[PDB]
Amino acid sequence: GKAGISWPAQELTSDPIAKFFQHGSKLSWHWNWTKHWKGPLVPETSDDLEIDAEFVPMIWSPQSLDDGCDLQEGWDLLLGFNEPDLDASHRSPQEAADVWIQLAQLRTDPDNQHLVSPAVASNVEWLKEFLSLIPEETYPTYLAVHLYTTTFDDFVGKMEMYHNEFGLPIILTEFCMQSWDEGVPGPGDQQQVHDYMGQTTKWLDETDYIIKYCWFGAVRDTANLHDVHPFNRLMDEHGEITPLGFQYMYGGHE
Ligand SMILES: [K+]
Repeated sequence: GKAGISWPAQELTSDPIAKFFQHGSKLSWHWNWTKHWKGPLVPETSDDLEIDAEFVPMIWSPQSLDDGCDLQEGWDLLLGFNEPDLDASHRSPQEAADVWIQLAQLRTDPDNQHLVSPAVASNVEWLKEFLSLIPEETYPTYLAVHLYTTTFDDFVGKMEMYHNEFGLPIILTEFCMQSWDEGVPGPGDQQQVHDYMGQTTKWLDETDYIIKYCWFGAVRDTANLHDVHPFNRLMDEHGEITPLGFQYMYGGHE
């Protein structure tokens, strides 16, 4: 399946997400905005924790390349900088393109490793300029996308814009039922979020240029929602899977 889990490294331990990949789960991957899920970057994770799923590391910002920590061994995909367009660690497209040359060196085994673009918060021009400035031999295979909207029609139009603008297959690393437009109201009730997840996951499973996707909302601490509506939660304050989490983990849609 295409469906993954995001987990904030602010939680300090990867243990709580093991239960998303238990008997019957349809979820196939996970990421955490950083290099590894067991190690100094998630330092409280139990030594013996096993997560039977693909981990996708991220180079969060230019500084992460110099942090002296290692990428999760055996990675297949590497994600570029998180929301470098936001004032995320803010860079110009040229500052990002220069650091990209150093990041792209991590692809030492190019038959079994592929690079994914930086994901912008919103600035499509930022990403167009970035991709035009990097050397062609470093061009990412996949586009990373963050899409926060509240209606299925708007979701599909924006996904189609990213596909049409950039012409790469897509890894949707962050989505849920939330608009950062302030004239756009957040979900009215919990049911609307179940409905949104059903519609979006069916469309994403049926669209061949969607390689992977990842709902935003597996967290324990409310702080780690970053003002996302708590109706988007896949996990509660105690580390237990919510009804929305159950829907997601068992395939999102019939
Ligand atoms: K690999």
